[PDB]
Amino acid sequence: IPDLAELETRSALDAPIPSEEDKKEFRPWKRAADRKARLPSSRYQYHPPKYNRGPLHPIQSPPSSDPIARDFVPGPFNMPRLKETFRTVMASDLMTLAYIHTPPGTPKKEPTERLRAWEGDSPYFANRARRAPRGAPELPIRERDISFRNIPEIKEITVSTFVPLGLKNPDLLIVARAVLLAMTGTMPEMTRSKNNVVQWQLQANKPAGCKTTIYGNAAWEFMDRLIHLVLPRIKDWKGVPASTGDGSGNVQFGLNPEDVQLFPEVECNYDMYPAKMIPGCHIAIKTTATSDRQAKLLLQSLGVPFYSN
Amino acid sequence: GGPELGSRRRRAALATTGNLPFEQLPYQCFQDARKILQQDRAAKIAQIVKETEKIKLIEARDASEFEGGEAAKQTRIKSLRKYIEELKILADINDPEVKRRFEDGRGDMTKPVYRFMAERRWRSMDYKIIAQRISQFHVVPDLLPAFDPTMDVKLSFRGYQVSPGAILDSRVTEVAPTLRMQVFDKGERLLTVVVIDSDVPDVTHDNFKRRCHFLAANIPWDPSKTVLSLRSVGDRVEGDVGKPWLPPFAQKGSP
Amino acid sequence: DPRIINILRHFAVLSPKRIPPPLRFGRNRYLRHWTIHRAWLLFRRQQREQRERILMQQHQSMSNACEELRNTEGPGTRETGYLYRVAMLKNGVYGLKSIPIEYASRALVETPGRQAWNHEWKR
Amino acid sequence: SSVIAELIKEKLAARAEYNARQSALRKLQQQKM
Amino acid sequence: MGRDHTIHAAVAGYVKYYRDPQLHPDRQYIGVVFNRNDKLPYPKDAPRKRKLGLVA
Amino acid sequence: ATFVPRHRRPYQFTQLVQLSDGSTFTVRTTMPTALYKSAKDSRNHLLWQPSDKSLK
Amino acid sequence: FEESFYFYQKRLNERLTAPFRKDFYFKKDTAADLDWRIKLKERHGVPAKDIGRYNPRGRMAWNDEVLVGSQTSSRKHMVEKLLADAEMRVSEDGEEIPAEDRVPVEKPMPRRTEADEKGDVKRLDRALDKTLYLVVKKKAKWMFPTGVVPTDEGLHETAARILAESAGVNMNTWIVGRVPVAHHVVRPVFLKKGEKIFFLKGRIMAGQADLTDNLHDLVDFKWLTQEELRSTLAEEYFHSVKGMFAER
Amino acid sequence: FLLGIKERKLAKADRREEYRRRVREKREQR
RNA sequence: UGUUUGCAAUUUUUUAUAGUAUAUAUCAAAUCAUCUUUAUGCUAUUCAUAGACCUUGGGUACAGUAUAAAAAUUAUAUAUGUAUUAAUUUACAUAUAUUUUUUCUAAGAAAUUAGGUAAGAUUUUGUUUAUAGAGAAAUUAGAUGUAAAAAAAAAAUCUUAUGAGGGCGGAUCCGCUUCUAAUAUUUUUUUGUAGUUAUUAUUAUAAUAAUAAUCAUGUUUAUUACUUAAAAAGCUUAAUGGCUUAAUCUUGCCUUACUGUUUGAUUAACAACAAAUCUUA
Ligand SMILES: NC(=O)c1ccc[n+]([C@@H]2O[C@H](COP(=O)([O-])OP(=O)(O)OC[C@H]3O[C@@H](n4cnc5c(N)ncnc54)[C@H](O)[C@@H]3O)[C@@H](O)[C@H]2O)c1
Ligand SMILES: [K+]
Ligand SMILES: [K+]
Ligand SMILES: [Mg+2]
Ligand SMILES: [Mg+2]
Ligand SMILES: [Mg+2]
Ligand SMILES: [Mg+2]
Ligand SMILES: [Mg+2]
Repeated sequence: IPDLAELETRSALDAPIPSEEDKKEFRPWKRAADRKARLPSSRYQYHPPKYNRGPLHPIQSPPSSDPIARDFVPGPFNMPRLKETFRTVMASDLMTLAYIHTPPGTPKKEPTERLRAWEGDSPYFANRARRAPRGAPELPIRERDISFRNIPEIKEITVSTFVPLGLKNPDLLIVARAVLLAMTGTMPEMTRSKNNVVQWQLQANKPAGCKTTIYGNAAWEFMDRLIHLVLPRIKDWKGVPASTGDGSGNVQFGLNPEDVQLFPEVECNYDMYPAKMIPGCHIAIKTTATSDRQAKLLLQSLGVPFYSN
Repeated sequence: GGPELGSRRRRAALATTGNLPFEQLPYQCFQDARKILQQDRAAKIAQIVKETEKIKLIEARDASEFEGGEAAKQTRIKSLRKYIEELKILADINDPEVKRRFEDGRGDMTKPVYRFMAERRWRSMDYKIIAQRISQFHVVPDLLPAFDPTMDVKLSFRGYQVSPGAILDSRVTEVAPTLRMQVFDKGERLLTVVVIDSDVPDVTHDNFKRRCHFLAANIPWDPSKTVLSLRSVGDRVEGDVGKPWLPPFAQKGSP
Repeated sequence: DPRIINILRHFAVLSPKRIPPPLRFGRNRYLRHWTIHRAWLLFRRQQREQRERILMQQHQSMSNACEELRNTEGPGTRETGYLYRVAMLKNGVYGLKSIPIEYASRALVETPGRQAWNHEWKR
Repeated sequence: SSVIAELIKEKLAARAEYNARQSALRKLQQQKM
Repeated sequence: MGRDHTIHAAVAGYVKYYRDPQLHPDRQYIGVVFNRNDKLPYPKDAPRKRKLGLVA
Repeated sequence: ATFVPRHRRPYQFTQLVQLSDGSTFTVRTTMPTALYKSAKDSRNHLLWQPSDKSLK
Repeated sequence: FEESFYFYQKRLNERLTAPFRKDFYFKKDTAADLDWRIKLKERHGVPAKDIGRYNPRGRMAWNDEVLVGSQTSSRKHMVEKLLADAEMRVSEDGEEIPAEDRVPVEKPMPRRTEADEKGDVKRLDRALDKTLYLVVKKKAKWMFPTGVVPTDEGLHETAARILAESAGVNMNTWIVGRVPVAHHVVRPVFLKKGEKIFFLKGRIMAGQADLTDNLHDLVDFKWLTQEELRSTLAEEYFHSVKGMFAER
Repeated sequence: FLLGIKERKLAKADRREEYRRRVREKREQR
């Protein structure tokens, strides 16, 4: 076939698997020792810039997926058991639970323009500025139906601690930054106050907390520890409030300081933190959902109980 | 162990290590990763034979059968042909030695794969800087209404590579330059080279006129040719020189 | 204070100047990783195309059943489209008790428990 | 390291040659200045 | 345009007030044309109209 | 000149987590422990196992 | 490939993660510290138990990849090491426990249960890695529990009632919704009446099917996988329910 | 620096070997 | 021997060879502080070697399931027991400072620094939703939609052209001028709207038709382009105008916040002049 002739004849992917006699003679450690010399360096000595200086600057930065890059993160080390569960059992249950049938040839829905125009015969109308969002000042996102092309999922999680008393005892912030480090496995970013309140002794623009964000698998593994090891151990816990939700598919709730020390990562070395310095955190679960009821349905599928509030 | 084998590291690594093809190195992940791409390339090659035979059926099909006639039959083979060209590139885009061959400059430009990476490399950097020269120097709309380059052209004067839009000395630009061209589509074509000076000052009428400093036509070019010396355009390489190279100049005072 | 110094020493090790440098691969070493990276993303594609194929097949099964159900008349005197209009109701789907927690709580594990399944469960 | 020593000597010679040329020209500049 | 936003003439010509919807949808510009009968904005595909401004 | 930030990540281990039902799975954590036996978890809680009578 | 890839990325992490500070988890000169140091010495300094022996620094850091046929990257060798490192090696007073007097930790349960070996199709702990389907025999054709829909009840209310009749009430189950996931239509014979069967999806969490005193003329039951169904069920009955299937 | 540590170590090794040799002979004579 | 140790992989240049300008190698610089003792030490085992369990020692190990064969190796002062010397010479050990390896007290935890230039980011205010401690008032997370396989063709309406050096009156000057080209316009005349995966129907695994999905060879935290009223925030300071495609913000390198003279203006600055303001070479 002429099409097959245009393919590379010297295909390395069609070669046989290596043999054993050669594998028994392949000893990368014996080569170094026997050589008794340093192999000459290669003339290709390009190293990623430490600053991106523009699209057309002679030296360019490689993509993050390049191992030699400065922002390369080793790939997945394991499959989170909550991501394989959701995809294997719960992905279809949500799809079957929330499914509305569309007739075969239903005409496509034309989305209405939310910034209305002034339309009429009056001369002034023509060049009037578009009308304001009817109702609320900011436009709320519209809800998407749960179909086989849109199944809610967890995207990221942001854990944050606000320690106002750290403006007097600077040791409370150092401890908080180490807890959020072991709890999530990342390097938190310190945050600063924004308002001035004398009654609460709050001063603006001074470091009074930290935050962390975990994406991908680390977000699923953080939920497995929370749902199945931490929350069951909280004394007299009722559940996540039914009012949680920002109206866009994100769930938020907070943990007490005595519930943050129940984390397996914080309890093992509980004696290395000063007494009464372990803080409480705010957990904001960000999902791909587009509604408050889609988010609470997603969490219910992961085994999170809710209570009336 | 001579310079014909490569660099010092290669000639050194080629005498202190064992003789074994790169793809046959006994590494676990590299051999498990090369088996996934192996049985996938067989699935792409198995798809090119399924789409290749699917065109014959459509080729040997009376146009009357198609509710759209010959208009709907040529737009269906059009998508099938374009789907096969993409499969021929996806069958070797994961090959480790195809990437090594192309990076070493030893790539066969008569195959769709190598022409795909060569174009993907040109667009990455050289295209961006040339797209800027056409705009900032107002080549468009002065010379052409709109112009989007589709091939690479690197000109060097007396061996020295000159950057695009670089003020060169009048002695340097006294001999015909050498064009290091590169085309990214298949087939052989005839090329026409034209060097135009767009700022010749006309003092009598208070405006600028254009002057041709070189013109040639009927220059065959395939994606395997790289260098073209404008000096021997009718002696060595086939072509018709309408106007030989005129040494660029600029009278004192003018921009 | 001595306990706090241990905390600071942990951050000191994470400082940008202390952390290891970016990798430095040779050609063959780099090429080897290039195939591992190229194969992993292809493996993810196969898993994605398969995962999405089943979701489409399942969804097409419902549309075929619901579309057929939408045309059926019955049972008996009931008018056309009754069972369909009743199946599409979402009563309790977005409430608190929508999904049983006993089902969702259980997640997949690498190895089973002492009792893989409980057959003695009584209502 | 039999043949590699020859290549290393070629690598050492090339560097030692430049180190000599750089010092043979750095002295010249110090005379013009 | 000057430091105080004062618009100045860079060439000898005739003032023109116009609007270019291609460059910016809601801006109005001031240009200077060499020929009084020219109309701005010039079509984006037409060659630049320029004057030598030199003496031999 | 946008700075290219590098990831500052602590040392992470692979851990075996054994629940109260004898089920074990592997995870990625910062603690150095190798096996985490959980005496109280969702498999032994009444809020997650409302139908279980032993826990009632 | 997934096992090899994990082991690969796990070692690249050794070259990019900050070093491990034992002083943050173990207090010096304690039973825990002494235990860590002894086991760390056997691992040749590597604080990780699942990457073999590898030094991210030094002259031999480039040799990070493992060769073909290596047992190191397998999940069996990984668990073996993670379990051989959980046994306390130092008594509470700081003395190393004798090699023979060390208590091994309870090992995990095998993935294949007794039912998998016995092949009992009436057990729910069989094929723990695959989905099982309840197939019932009627006094004979194998099928799923079905029944005629009365005028008062709907599809979901009818399916729940039939399931408790045919299979008993000793099973904890959830009807995933009200939407039918598949349908099988037997055309009418012009005569005989056609049958339009609408299937609803159900999930079982505990219990076992009980066919005693069932209203419908049911004889046997068996929990089959997706591959065993096509050999048991008819071709036209199977082709209509195979779209509802899952990956595993 | 590394080769320096090496040479100094190899040099010290010879001193240690000379000491072990000299003392060994003295022990037998006694 | 700078640059990761298995092999011509970034840009330009130097030199040399073949070659008649090209080709290869080589060199330098830019980008980046990757850490480099091939073992001299350690570990296990064994053997002497005291004899009531001691120092120092000699072997042995054969390494892809890599290995004992380096998970991180320095110096120097004092002084102690063993032990040696021409000697506080040498070896050993521990008593303990002291230094080197930058590798262990978070500046990527701190400061509202305001100009030049380049790149990148582009609603930051308020309102509103939710959120341990937390309340009227503390922090954090949010708050528009669309597009991304690919079109071709016929005539007509202008407008432009340093297009055909068009034609005709007075090549490129000018008002008339046909033709072609480009953008725009027409509701205009339309044609096509696949392929791929799967479904259903008929036909004999394939073909055909309909229906649904479809930016994706790519580290899903995707990305890219476009869009998201007005006010408000920010821009040395009140107010007005303006900026969001930069005049704001962030970062890199800088100090044209330069010397001399000078152009044309502010319908000939302030209804004169002068001190002024913008701008050119
Ligand atoms: N990313 C793409 O190239 C691409 C292409 C087409 C569509 N999509 C869209 O992406 C969305 C779903 O995400 P996705 O499919 O791109 O990514 P994904 O869910 O498959 O991968 C997400 C994360 O899971 C990890 N992961 C995946 N498989 C793993 C395994 N077997 N073991 C361990 N870790 C594993 C990945 O490395 C990554 O960290 C859908 O909307 C899909 O249509 C993505
Ligand atoms: K995937
Ligand atoms: K600046
Ligand atoms: Mg707005
Ligand atoms: Mg705000
Ligand atoms: Mg409150
Ligand atoms: Mg400013
Ligand atoms: Mg005046």
